[PDB]
Amino acid sequence: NHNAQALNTLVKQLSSKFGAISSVLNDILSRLDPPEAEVQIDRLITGRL
Amino acid sequence: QCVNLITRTQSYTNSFTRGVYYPDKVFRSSVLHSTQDLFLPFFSNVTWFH
Amino acid sequence: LPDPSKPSKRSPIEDLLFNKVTLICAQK
Amino acid sequence: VVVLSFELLHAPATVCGPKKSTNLVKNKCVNFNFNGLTGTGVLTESNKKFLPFQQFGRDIADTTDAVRDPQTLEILDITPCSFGGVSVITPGTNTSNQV
Amino acid sequence: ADYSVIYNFAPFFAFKCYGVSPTKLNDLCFTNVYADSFVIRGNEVSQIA
Ligand SMILES: *[C@@H]1O[C@H](CO)[C@@H](O)[C@H](O)[C@H]1NC(C)=O
Repeated sequence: NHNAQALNTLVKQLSSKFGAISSVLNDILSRLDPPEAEVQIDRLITGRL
Repeated sequence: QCVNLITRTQSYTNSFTRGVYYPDKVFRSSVLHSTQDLFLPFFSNVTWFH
Repeated sequence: LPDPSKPSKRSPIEDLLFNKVTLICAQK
Repeated sequence: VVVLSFELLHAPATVCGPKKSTNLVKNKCVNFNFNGLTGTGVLTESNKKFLPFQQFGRDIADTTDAVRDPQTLEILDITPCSFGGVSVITPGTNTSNQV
Repeated sequence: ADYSVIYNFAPFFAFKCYGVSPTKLNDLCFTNVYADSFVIRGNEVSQIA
């Protein structure tokens, strides 16, 4: 149960916005300009790290 | 042609667990999903009109 | 002792222990 | 002053850009764009009973698993293309170079 | 939605966009779209934010 629950929590952490505008990277890439897309991906990267 | 022709009586009843709808238009299967929306509370203080 | 009848060659107590202990694609 | 208040989601929507449409494919790892949602995967047939009002499907992990095409009302399953780790089994380089 | 006609009559003083990159406005699908209109003072355009 501990192993399964830890894996489930790690998977569920992918759905968090982490202060960005969208929790999915593709929409951020296809919706914004690189100078601000870099900031959004920075927030997502630090959260997932 | 406005005429008053209806007389109404009120009773109060318990709603049990009725009044649940699909919150959105996304297909889900074999899950437990938590939503915050406008729902009729369980066992409500409901009004029967006759 | 091991049970030759079972294909897994496990003792009855071992079989009981195996049976008594028990989404994957999403993680994968 | 004139302000425009578009609202964006993972939704089929009604207002769309002037881009042209293209025929679909099956059983092949392709990258697709459906009404603004971009994803790479394999498109397969569906046995899921999609409700008429429903458009997409999500799994336990809240990921897009099935989608209804806007131009033709059909349900298609998204399955990400095959991937996995690679390991190299080798003896000592002193002994040989085969792997 | 084609925003080229928007750039047809284009003596804009300010065309800043917040959540979407203006150059990619033709690459997305939109819903619940509203267009508002009013008139203010020249120095108050910064206040619309
Ligand atoms: C139902 O509602 C009425 C009016 O709000 C209240 O007087 C009555 O006591 C309620 N019934 C119960 C069982 O609480």
